[PDB]
Amino acid sequence: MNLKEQLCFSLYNAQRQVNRYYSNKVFKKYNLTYPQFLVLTILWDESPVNVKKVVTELALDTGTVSPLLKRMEQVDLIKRERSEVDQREVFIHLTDKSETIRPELSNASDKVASASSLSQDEVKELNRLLGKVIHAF
Amino acid sequence: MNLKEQLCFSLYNAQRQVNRYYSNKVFKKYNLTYPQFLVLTILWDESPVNVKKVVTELALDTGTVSPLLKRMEQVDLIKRERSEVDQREVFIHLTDKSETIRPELSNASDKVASASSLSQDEVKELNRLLGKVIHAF
Repeated sequence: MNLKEQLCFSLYNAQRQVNRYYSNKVFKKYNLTYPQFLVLTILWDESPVNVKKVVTELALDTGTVSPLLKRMEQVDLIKRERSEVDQREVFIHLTDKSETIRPELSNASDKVASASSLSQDEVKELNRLLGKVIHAF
Repeated sequence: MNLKEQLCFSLYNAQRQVNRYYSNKVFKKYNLTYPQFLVLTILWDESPVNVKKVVTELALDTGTVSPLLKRMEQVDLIKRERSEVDQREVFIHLTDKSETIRPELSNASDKVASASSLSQDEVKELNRLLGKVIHAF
């Protein structure tokens, strides 16, 4: 069969590739992991943010979020803060270390698009199709 | 910003989702992992195959293949065979256990496409765009 025609292989590999790249080009210089990277991405866009947003923007399950963020805190990448008004609410803050990394990975979703000869219309459609895959369940 | 517009998030999540689904719907019934699944996918299409093909169809690095296949062997999912003609050549065979799973996951790349309301043309383009992302480096 044609595996280029196999979405299962296409998705797996696309992501796999993009992670591979970044893992070498940057992640190691700072000891990051793709998801951690995504979190910072969210934080670089929004100074302090509610943990619930991280859980939303990523395929996070129960008690998978808390751990991830705990690790990032241990490594001074983010600072967590629990509300005094409702103690089950938690916010996330950028740290200076994570503020530093900003210039290196903030442009990411495009270093990609450019390195993939993807047009403005193509990217919009890719994200569109991927969207369908995402909510597909 | 719009994260739906963020390829980085789109790719990550798409795959993440598709794996999530299958991990629950099937993988557990047999104790599989996405890549292992991909390998079987290749084997279901080709009775015995050269390990080099697995390394090719997946983003496999050095000594990442050997381990993966070793595990699959330990669990009677595949049977490895080393050539007597050139001892660094190795072939992979389906086992009865893995032959059994065939009906459950052989259709996969489409259970997906269908569950994602993706047309024949859309799928072709998704795979196409993803292709660009893949060789993007």
